[PDB]
Amino acid sequence: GHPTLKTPESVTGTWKGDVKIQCIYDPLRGYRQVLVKWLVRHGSDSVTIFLRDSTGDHIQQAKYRGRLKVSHKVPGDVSLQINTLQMDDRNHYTCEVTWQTPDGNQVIRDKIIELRVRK
Amino acid sequence: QVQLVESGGGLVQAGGSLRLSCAASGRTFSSYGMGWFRQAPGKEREFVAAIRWNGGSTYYADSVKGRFTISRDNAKNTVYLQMNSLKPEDTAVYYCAAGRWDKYGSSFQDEYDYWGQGTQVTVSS
Repeated sequence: GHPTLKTPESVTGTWKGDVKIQCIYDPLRGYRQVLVKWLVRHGSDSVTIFLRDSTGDHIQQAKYRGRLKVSHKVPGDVSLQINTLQMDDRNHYTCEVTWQTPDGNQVIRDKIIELRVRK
Repeated sequence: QVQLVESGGGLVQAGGSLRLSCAASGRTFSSYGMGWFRQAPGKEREFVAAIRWNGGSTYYADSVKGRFTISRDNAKNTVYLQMNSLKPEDTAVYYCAAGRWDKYGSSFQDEYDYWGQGTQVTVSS
């Protein structure tokens, strides 16, 4: 491993507005992106809210349906956008990327970003 | 942001035990995985142990598996390294580190943004 995940320490969005949680990296030769995960904190663990694999994007909860968009045009930009922020969206979010190397083995890396919601 | 201060290093007999502490300033502690690294004379810095933000999920280097534990006081924003059955080859400067990894990469130096001064631990034969 690996390409470096660039993220902010915190992000602040507006209640019922939209926010974009930055997770971007420069693609590297020898690291093929095979999985992207966004997770949220729940108690003493994290829970997957979004998965992107070979069959596309999967929001793992109806509450997020239509609310979650992960960037998919500029390579290495897998930033999370949340539509119409709820106060309950205040949380620690995690961006998690899996790269596959020429070995066929896989390198997982992740980053935690705090989301604050105002108004 | 995080400023890290180690403490508790010193002299210790072989077979002995020693607990290192590391105070982390800042108010975003819960975003950071914490880790201990060490660097011996004439050798490159290596991973010792790490602990997730939750304060219970831990990771160890094979060289200290079974001997060392890592713990974390999330309220005091502190982490500790309990060492046991110390050998001369554990002699090194030990570093407290913090990074915003969640579950993964805790064994790699490049995943930590913030580093303490390091504290000296010497294990006499």
